This record gives sequence, C-alpha cells and structure tokens, in this order.
Amino acid sequence: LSKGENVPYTFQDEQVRSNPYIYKNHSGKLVCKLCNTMHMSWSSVERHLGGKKHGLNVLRRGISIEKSSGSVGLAIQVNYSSEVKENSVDSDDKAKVPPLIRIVSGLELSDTKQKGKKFLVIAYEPFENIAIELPPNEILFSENNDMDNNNDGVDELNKKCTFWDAISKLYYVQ
Amino acid sequence: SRHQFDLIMCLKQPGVQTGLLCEKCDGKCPICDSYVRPKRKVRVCENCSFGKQAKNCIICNLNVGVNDAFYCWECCRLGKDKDGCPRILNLGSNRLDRHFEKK
Amino acid sequence: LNKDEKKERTLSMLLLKIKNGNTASRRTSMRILTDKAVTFGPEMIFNRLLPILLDRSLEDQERHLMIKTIDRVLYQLGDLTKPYVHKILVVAAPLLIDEDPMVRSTGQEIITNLSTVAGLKTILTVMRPDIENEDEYVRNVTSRAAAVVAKALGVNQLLPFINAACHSRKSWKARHTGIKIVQQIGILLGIGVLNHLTGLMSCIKDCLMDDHVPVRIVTAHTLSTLAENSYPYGIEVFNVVLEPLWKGIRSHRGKVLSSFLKAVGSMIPLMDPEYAGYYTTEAMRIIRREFDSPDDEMKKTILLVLQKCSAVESITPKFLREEIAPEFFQKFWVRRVALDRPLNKVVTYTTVTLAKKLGCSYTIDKLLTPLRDEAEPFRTMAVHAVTRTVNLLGTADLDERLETRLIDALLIAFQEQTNSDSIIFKGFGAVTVSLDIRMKPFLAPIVSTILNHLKHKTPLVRQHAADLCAILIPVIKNCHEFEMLNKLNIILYESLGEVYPEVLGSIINAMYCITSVMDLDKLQPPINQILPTLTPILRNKHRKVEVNTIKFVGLIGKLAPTYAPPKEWMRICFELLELLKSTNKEIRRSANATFGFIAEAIGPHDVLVALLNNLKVQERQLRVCTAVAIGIVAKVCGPYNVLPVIMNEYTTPETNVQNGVLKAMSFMFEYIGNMSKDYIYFITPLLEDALTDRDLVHRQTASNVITHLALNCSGTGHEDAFIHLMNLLIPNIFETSPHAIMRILEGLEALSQALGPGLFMNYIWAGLFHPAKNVRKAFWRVYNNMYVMYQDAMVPFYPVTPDNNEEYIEELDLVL
Amino acid sequence: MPYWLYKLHGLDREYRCEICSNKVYNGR
Amino acid sequence: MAEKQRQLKLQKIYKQKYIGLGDESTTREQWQRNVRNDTLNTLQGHSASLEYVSLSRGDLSIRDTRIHLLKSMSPGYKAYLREE
RNA sequence: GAAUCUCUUUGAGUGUAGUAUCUGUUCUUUUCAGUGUAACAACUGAAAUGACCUAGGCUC
Ligand SMILES: [Zn+2]
Ligand SMILES: [Zn+2]
Ligand SMILES: [Zn+2]
Ligand SMILES: [Zn+2]
Ligand SMILES: [Zn+2]
Repeated sequence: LSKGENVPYTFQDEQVRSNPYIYKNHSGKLVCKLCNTMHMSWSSVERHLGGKKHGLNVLRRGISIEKSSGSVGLAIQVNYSSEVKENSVDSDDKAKVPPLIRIVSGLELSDTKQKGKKFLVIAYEPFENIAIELPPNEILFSENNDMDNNNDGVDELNKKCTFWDAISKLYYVQ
Repeated sequence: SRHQFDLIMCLKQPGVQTGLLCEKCDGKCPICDSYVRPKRKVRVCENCSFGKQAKNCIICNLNVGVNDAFYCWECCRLGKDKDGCPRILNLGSNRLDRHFEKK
Repeated sequence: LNKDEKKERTLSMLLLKIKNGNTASRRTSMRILTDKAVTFGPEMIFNRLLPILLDRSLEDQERHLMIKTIDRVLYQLGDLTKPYVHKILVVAAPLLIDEDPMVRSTGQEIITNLSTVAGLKTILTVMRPDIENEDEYVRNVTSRAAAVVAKALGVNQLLPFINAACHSRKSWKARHTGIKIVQQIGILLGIGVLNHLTGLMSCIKDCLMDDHVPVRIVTAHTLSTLAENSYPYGIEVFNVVLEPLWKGIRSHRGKVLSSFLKAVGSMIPLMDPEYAGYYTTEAMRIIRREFDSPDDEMKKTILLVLQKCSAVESITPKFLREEIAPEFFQKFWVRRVALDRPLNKVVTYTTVTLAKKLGCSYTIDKLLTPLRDEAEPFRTMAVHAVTRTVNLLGTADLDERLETRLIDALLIAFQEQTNSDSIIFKGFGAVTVSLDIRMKPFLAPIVSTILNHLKHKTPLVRQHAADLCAILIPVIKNCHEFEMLNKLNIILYESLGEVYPEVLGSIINAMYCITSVMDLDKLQPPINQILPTLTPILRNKHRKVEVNTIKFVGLIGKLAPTYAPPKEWMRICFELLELLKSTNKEIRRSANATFGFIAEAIGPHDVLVALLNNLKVQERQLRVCTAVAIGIVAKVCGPYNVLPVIMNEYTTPETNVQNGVLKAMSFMFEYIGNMSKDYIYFITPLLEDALTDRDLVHRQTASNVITHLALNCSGTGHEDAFIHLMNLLIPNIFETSPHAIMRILEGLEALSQALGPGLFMNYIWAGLFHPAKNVRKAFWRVYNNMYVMYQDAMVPFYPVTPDNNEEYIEELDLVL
Repeated sequence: MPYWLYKLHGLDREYRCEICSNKVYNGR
Repeated sequence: MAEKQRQLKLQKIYKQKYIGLGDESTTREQWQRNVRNDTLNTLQGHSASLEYVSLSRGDLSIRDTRIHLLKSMSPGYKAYLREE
C-alpha cells in the first residue's frame, strides 16, 4: 500500500520524500503535518491526500510562501564539452540560452568565514559555476561603449562585454 | 461492578454476616476486582442474606459461594470498604446475552 | 408524510436490524435507538414494536433482543400513557412464570422499571379489571406481576389494593389471587416482610374463612411463606390466626390438613419454648396417623413438620430414637423414594436435620442397610445422606464396628457406580478426612481397588479412580505409608500418557497432591524426569489438562527449582507465553502466577526479554497478560531489575508497546504495597510524557499508575512529585469517554491522600461554582468524591470569611 | 469568502467599545 | 449511557447517606448550610476544640457550649437568641 | 534388534459496554420575538419594496 516507501518519524531530523508531509509521530500513528490529521492506516492517508481539505491547506501554504522570500582590462576564455555528454539532452529546454555572468559580493558564502571582495561568476545549466576574484575596485568599467541600443538580454554587463561562440562552445568575457 | 456498568449494588447497612464467593470469583475484591492483598471480610445486610440467596456468590450471584469475600487493601484505604452492602443485584446484560446466545 | 414516513422507515429498519441482523449491526442500531429514543414518538416506538412480541414464531434469542429494547426505551422516556402500560404488561407479564430464572429476572426488570415510569396510580387501575378475570392463567400471571409492582413501589402504597381484593365479597377469584399476591410479596421481600406483616395480616385472617376450599388452602400457604420468611420474630402477630388452624386440622383432613400442617409446622420454630412443646406433641399424633398417606403433597408436609420439630428443645432425643425414628427410616427410605428427585432432596435433608438430635452413630446405624441394598440410584441417595450427616456431626461417635461396615459399603457402592457424581468423592472423602488416623487398617484394600479401577476400559471409572486418590493423599501421609505414595505416583506417571483428556487432567491432579505432600528427594520418577514429560502436555489444548498441568509445574517451581535445567525452564516459558491465548480465565491467571515461580527459579532478565518481545502482538489478552506477568516478575525478583528494562522498552515508537509498559507498571506497583517509595522519582518523568500525550489511552492508563502509586506512597514524605503529577492531571477533568474519566477521577482521589485534603482543594474551589454549567458539572463531581472521603477533614479548609457568607460561625474567630 | 469560518471563530460580529472613539470591532 | 445512569443513582444514594453533596446547581445558601453544619460538628466533636471554645466563650459549663453548637445548626436559633 | 544397497542434506474465533481517527455531502439571504448558551452557536414563528444624493442619510 505504501509503495514500499519508508516514512520517517517526526523526530529523526531529516533520499527525497514522495509527499513531504505524512510522517509517523513519536507514537505509531500516521500524521499529516499541514492538516494536523492523525491517520490509522496508509489507505486513510491516501484518502487524505485525495481529500479536499489537504488541497486547501496545500494552496494556503502556496500563498503563504508566495508572499515572502585607454586602460587595462581582463579577458576570460571558457571552454565547454566536445559533444561528449550533450548528446543525450536536446529538447530545446533553454538550450538556446547562452552562459551567464554576474558580479557577486563575498559577503554571502556557504561557510561565511572571510569576505570583502567580488567574484565574476559564470554559469551554464549542466556545468558547475565558476568564479574569479576582483580585488581592483574597477577595471575595464567602460563609458557608453556602443550607441545606446536597448536589448537588455540579462543586463548591461552581459550584452556590453560577452561573446558566446556557440558553434565551438567558447565563452569569452571582457 | 468495576468493569460492567449495568450492574447495581445494594449499599445498605452491613449486617453481622459475611458474604461468600464462588470458586470462580474466589479471591476478588467486590469493588475493584483486585486479586491481590486482601484486608477485611465483607459484611452484608439482612435483606441480602435471608434464604438460598445468601449461599450465592456476591459478585455473579449465580454460582454457590464458598470462601469469605475480602476487601482489598486499597479499597480499605480509600474507605470504599464501609460504603454499604457490596452485593450485586441484577445479573447484567453480558451474562443474559451469553445465555441466550448459546441457547 | 414522505419526510416523516422516512422516520417510519428508520424505526422499521432499526428494529429489523436488532431482531434479525449482524452483531456489529444490531450493536450500533441499539446505540441509535437509545440516543434517538426521545425524538421518536413513543406512540410509534411501542405501536410498532409491541406487535412483534405477540406472534409464536419468535425464538427466545429474537425475543430477548426486543425485550432489551423495551427496557432501554422505558428507562429513558420516563412518562407513558395507560394503554401502552396495559400492552407492556400483556407482553412482559408472562415472563415471570417462564421455565428458567434468567427470563424471570429480565421480565422482572421490565415491570420494576415500568412501575416507576408509569407511576402508582396507573398500574393499579390496570390490575383492577384483570384480577376479576375468569381465566386461571392470567390471574396466575398478574399475581406475580402485582407482587413485583409491590416490591418496586413499596408495599404500603399498594396495600389497600390487596386489602380490597382479599376482602372483596363481590368476586371470588379476586379473593383468591388477592391472597396469592401476599405469597409472592412474601417471597420477593425475603426477611424484609417483617414490619409490613401486620398490614399483610389484615388480608389473610378473614380471607382464610371463605366457604370455598381453594381459598382456605391458599391462605394456609401464605401463612407458611410468611412464617418461614419472618423467622422467630413474627410470632406475636400469628397468635390471632393460630387458633382456627387447630379447629381446621382436627376436622377437614384430605388435602387441606396437609396445608394446615404446613402452616402450623412453619409456625413452630418462632414459638416460645412453652408453647412449642404443646403444639409439637399435638402435631406428632396427626403425623403418625398420616404416615400412610399416598399423596405426594401430604408426605411433603409430614417431612416438613418432622423437619422443623427436631429443633424444638422440648422433645428429647430418646423420644425420637424410641418412637419416631424407626417409623421414619422404614417408611420413607422405601426404594420408590429414590426414583423421584424432589422428594429425595426432602427425605435426605430431613434425615440430616434429624441427625443433630439423634446420635450420629444411630443415624449412620440406620443408614447402613440402605447402603448395602442392591439398587444403584437408591444407594446413591443413601450416600448423599451419609455425606451431609458426616459433614455436620463428624465421626467421633462411631465405634469400630460401624466404622468398618460404613467404609465397606462405601467401597462396594463405590465400585459399581454409573453416573458421574462427586457425592462419593466428597462423602467417601469426608469420611476419610474425619477418621483419617483411624483409617490405616482399611487403607490397603482401598488403594488396591483404585489400582484396579485405573486399568478399567471405561473412561468414567478411570476419572473416578484418579479423583479419589487426590483426596486420600493427605490421609495417606497421616497413615505414613510412603511406599504406597511411590507406587501410586509411579503407576499414575505411567498412565500419564492416556488419550482421554478428561481423565488425564484428574491424573495430573493426583500427581499434584502427591508431589505437594511427599518429600521431594524421595520421589521415584523423579521430578527431573517428570517435567520434560510434562512440557509436551501443555500443548494438549482442551482445558482441565492445561489447568492441572500448569498448577503442577508451578508446584515444582515453588518446591524444586534447581532440578530442571534453565534452558528447559525457557522452553516452559515459551510454551506458556503461547498458551495464554486460551479463552478461559484461570488458565491465564495460573500461567501468570507461574512466571513468578520461574523468574525466581532461573532469572528475571532471561524472562523479561521474552515477555517484552510479546507486547508487539495485536491481540489485547496477550498484551494485558504479559503486563501482569511483568508485574509479577517485578514483585518476586524485585523492581530494581525490571524497572530500567521496562523504562527502556517504553522508548519504542509503537503505541501498543507503550500502553503495555504503562499497564505492566500499574500491576508491578499494586503488587509491591509499601516498597514503591524509593522508585517514584524515576518514573515521574515517565508519567510526564504519558499524561502529556495526545491520544486518550495514555492519559487513561497513566492515571491508573498514579492511583496505585499515590495510595500506598502517601505519607512517605515525597509529596513534591505528587504536586507535579497533579499539575499534569487537573486539565484532564473535562475529558469525556467513560474509561478515561473514571481512571482520571480515581487518580485525583488517590492524589488527595498524597497531597492532603486542603492542598488538593486549592485547585477545585475556583470552578466549583463558575458560570459555565459544564466546568461546574465537572468539578462538583470531584468535590463529591472528596466530600465522601473527607467530611471533617475539609472543615478548616473551606473558603469562608465573615463577609463571604451571611452567618459564618462567630466561634472560629475566638482566640484565648 | 470563508463564510462559516468567521462564525466559528466569532469574527464579522459587530461589537462596540466606548472608550476608543466608540469604535466598532468585528470579532471578539 | 448506562454508566451515567448509574452515576445519577449513586449520586442519590450518597446524597442520602452523607447528607450534603453538591450535584451541579446548588444555591449558595444550600452549600453554606452544609459548611456550617460540618464546622459546628467539628467544634463540638473533638474535646480539644470544645475546650478551646468553652474557655474562650467563658461559659460556666462545657455542656452549655456543646448544646449551644448543636442548637446553632437550626436556622431559627439566631432569632431565638434575639427574643431573650 | 542386527546386517547390506540407493538417494537427499551438512561439514480468518466469539459476545457485552465504550472510545479514537480519516473520507463523502449541506452551509439559504436579511431583521424582529421566544427557547437555549458562560458568550456564541443551535432550535422555534412572522415580514422590504420603490425613490434620491455625495462608505454614509435628524432622508421620504
Ligand atoms: Zn494534509
Ligand atoms: Zn444488601
Ligand atoms: Zn461468582
Ligand atoms: Zn478493592
Ligand atoms: Zn478600547
């Protein structure tokens, strides 16, 4: 009935769940943490999920989440796969989207130890992100390079100074 | 009794005569039905003694009684000892429904 | 219509379900009726329900189901019109005469409830046209019905009705049944007639003098029932009726003289010693004159008058032996007596009551010739008399010769018996137990007969053979022959493999009586070989085999723990833990009792793991009995061993294991009465989580721990843990369901004696009045229980100041 | 929109308090 | 159902034996009367609390204080003192 | 009891009282009077339409 899935106890301090709600409390019985309902058997649970009140609680949680949350310059040459693994994924899912760059402040890190400098992060869907430290307060930060044409793409940075050789898979940034 | 609600006790002034329990109900407090540590003898009112009904067990009031019935220590501590005559009167729904269920 | 015709459909569907329906169906429909009975019209409820009970096709099963519904509706609605009163009396009234006392009682509860419901005035208006009825059956019924109403509402309120019917010159049957009402009133009230007997006597006396005989007889029986039910007191009243009984005895003879001798005979023991001698001697002449009466009634009365007159001090035992006794034994012991039981009971009991005045050796002396008679059912009665007589008088009177002939006849009549009866066992045993030391020269052949009877092909004679050993074993020890104990024990242990269970259980019982008596080391088989042959017997199923086997194994556990190796004991434990699924009770109680013996024998921790492994089973009997087993282990081997293991076991997430842990803790607390004090302190954080938990079962069961803990831990000086426990309990007062609320209330009452009345009251006085009609309804109950436990103990503790109440008490403010 | 909700919880029941501007309060 | 119907019955019995037992709605007068009776019975019953009341009231005899307490259990006893 | 041969393995009970927990279906408008409630609630009987103005009306 359970489809062989292990439903962890409430106290086990979280393998991804199917429905991330139904638990077993400190006692034996089954619980739905949204609706705060106690169910005796897994069939009653499947009737709860197929019930109307659980849907209402899921939507109310949806709204509850959606309301809150002449100089010197640098040039980088990033190379990508040679049709080695990209042969299994070609379903026009952002495949047309080129790599993207953003300047991030080190004030926020997974470890939060030291900080105080910027990073020129570069990202592509499958591959892993990449960063480059920029101690200099400003370099190559130009002044109206082109003649003010407005296709924002992502931002002034990307259109202003990036090139994506998609035929060879080479991303240049300067 | 404790477990069966439809039963009705007597609760009159206990007389000088001791109640009796059948071999089946033997060794049980008439109040809480506790098999352990007895304390005192039960005593039943005149209107619960008289004739043959005196010989019956004071709990099931069907089988004949043999041993004296005792109040457990706790029912003597709580004082439910001295309430009155602890003789069940009606037989209850359980026993009757058994009798007619079998035949 | 179509909306209310749906109700007319609902009642029909329900009543159908109760009468003919599934168990879980009728069980719920009963609830639906009881809760919905007020919203259905009693016109419709009874108007629909009553026509079913009239037809002849209904079985007793289907009839009692309708009866129960009638009772549950009557006890609720509380007010009823007279036509339905008459109908319900038409249906329920026939039950009082029914063949078995169960139907009698359940038909009696109806009328005793309706008497309160329908009130006094209505039922009497229903009976008045009924007593005048020409029918015999109806009058017979509503005599009993009228008496049930009389006890139900009290007799004085219904008394002038009886006086009217009895004294009525209009109709004769009205006098007749109006007198019978006094009969069944005398029967139901028991000794409690007493004070009312004078008022009742207003009826009987004049109603005795009617020209018609069948009334004169009924009055005579009423005087007998009132005379016996009264007992010695009632004399002062019957003096008025005592005179005409004699002018009636000396003349009317026939069937009436039987009734009047019943009356006077029942009047004797309540008479003064002066009169008793006279009236007895007057009665004895008529008795002797009437010995030859072929009528069963008259013989039954003669046995009554002889039955009573023996108690009179005036007549001497010599007078009885010289005259009355020989005329008694020869006439009333004729073999034609032994055939019909109701007269057998009276003859035997009469002989027994004569045994008091007569010499024991004289009574037994006259009872040896019937024992040696050839007729089997006659020898049986001759046994009954000897049994009860020996039970009263003992054997001290018997000379050696009668002591020989008696036991000879008991051996003979013992060996040819047919029906299964204990009367020999007890009786032949009652002889042995009394004269036991004097039994020795007779003991050798007796045992031999048993040793023959065990080899008999019929199963009954084997039962009866084995049973008589278990009675002799104690007197065989007194006769000192141990070689016969060993020879028996060996022969039984060899016969222990019998096919028939009913005999095998008795065999094991004899084994038990042998083992308890005899020296353990001198047992031949011996025990160490005995037990491994017993362990396969526990799986024999049935019952008696299981019961006797378990009690015997427990006897070994007490006396001989060290013989069987502990692994074999563990085999025993694994068989018992499976065995207690048995439906019977004493099987389970004995099993649980044996776990203490084994845990004492081998060790606690090897048994406890096995028990705790069994709490995961779904069935309730298994879990509860393993809880009791853990309790007994904790008692016998000490709580400090079991308590940490159980408290660890309570950590499991499963519900049933936790509830089982709490219950086992309840039992292990009520089993150790005083100890209990050192151990609290640990278990309050365990009760902490139990009293907190969501479901209503933990809060229930944990309070039961608090009862047994607080009762016998009170006054020890802890009292700071019981305040904690109470602080956790009080919010549960508002909880519904019967089971949790009674356990919680008991918990608060036990905590009252741990905290004291005042320290406990400080919580209650607040909402003791309160606006809410519910909090009030809840707290007045706890105040009721506290008031019953304590009256003068709460007096300093009331919240009363001179301006709080009007009068107060001026003297509580005085100081010297 | 949650019709029964305010009647359960007691809301959308007109009430008045004199001390603050004789103000109205929709729930207890 | 049947259990509550036993609760009412035992209520009627214990209210007969032990006299005052509040049920659900009991007037303040009905309860304060019970309190008064209990208190007076304690004052008279224990010879200690009777000595204390007798010496404190300075009465000539113990029995005067005891009968004073018994008489005080009737309502009309106040007015009776006022007519003296 | 002893002697020989072949092959295999190892090294769904039941009844009596009673709770707890899920799913399904309805929420008639609005006011007054009675019942009821700690207050609500719930239950019981009667009846709002037309017109005007910048949420409101000493409105008709
Ligand atoms: Zn849910
Ligand atoms: Zn009684
Ligand atoms: Zn019994
Ligand atoms: Zn008890
Ligand atoms: Zn305010």
